[PDB]
Amino acid sequence: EVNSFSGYLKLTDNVYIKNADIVEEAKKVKPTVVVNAANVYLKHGGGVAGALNKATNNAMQVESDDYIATNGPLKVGGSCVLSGHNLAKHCLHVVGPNVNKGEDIQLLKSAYENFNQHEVLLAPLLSAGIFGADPIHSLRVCVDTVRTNVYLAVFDKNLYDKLVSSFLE
Ligand SMILES: CC(C)[C@H](Nc1ncnc2[nH]c(-c3cnc(N)nc3)cc12)c1ccc2c(c1)S(=O)(=O)CCC2
Repeated sequence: EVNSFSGYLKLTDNVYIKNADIVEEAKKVKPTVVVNAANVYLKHGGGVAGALNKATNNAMQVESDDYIATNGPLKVGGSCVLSGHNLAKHCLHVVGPNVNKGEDIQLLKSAYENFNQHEVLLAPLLSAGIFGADPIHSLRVCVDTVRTNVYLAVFDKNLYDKLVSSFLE
């Protein structure tokens, strides 16, 4: 079965959300596209990106280093399409702004705009966690920006509950 997402709550006609680890979702669903919460040099050193790379047994990091060698770093708000390895057909590496490192929160709209080149995506909540954006604001930017079908996996039940309550106000 293709893109067999299960147990998501539909927020709008094109945005769904689940309390889940994106890595476990990707292994089960094998979506057409999994989004990585990348940085501009595609160094998957921790957090979501480190977890996705570990699930590929470091194949994602080797492929990422070869992309950077030929093409140079991404821009904040930009993306590139690379292999999905065992997690998906493709991985869309998207760079959201890291507010904790002084990057402009307005670039979060540009970051989500990359999703619109793909019909169906499994994605994390961009710029949340240690990137420092307000996660309720990130969900609002996602809902207002993404027009294709996005399945958000948020690996924290406390945050999931706050996000759903924030949406349903
Ligand atoms: C807001 C968080 C709950 C959310 N976390 C997550 N959301 C979804 N699937 C996840 N798997 C893991 C995980 C981590 N480590 C191991 N070993 N396995 C899986 C984390 C996780 C999240 C959302 C976006 C960002 C981050 C974190 S970050 O990594 O701090 C910086 C980049 C942007």
